Amino acid sequence: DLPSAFEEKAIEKVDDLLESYMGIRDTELAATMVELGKDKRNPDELAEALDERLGDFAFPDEFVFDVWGAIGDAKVGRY
Repeated sequence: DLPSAFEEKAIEKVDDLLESYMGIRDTELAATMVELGKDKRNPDELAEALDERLGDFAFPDEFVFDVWGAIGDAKVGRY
């Protein structure tokens, strides 16, 4: 339950990207990296954040950039 379109679409899209790239999904994990990218205004830092905290997963740059993109879209209101 989040009363913001940003988080909803971003979690949604990260979840989409997860099934697309990894072939698995974890909408909670998605929310985690969304919460991180909500704070992060830098793709570079998003990558670092993912590597540092969620380095247990292997994130391709493509995925990170798409996650950044989706979060970015939602945080600018690009729907």
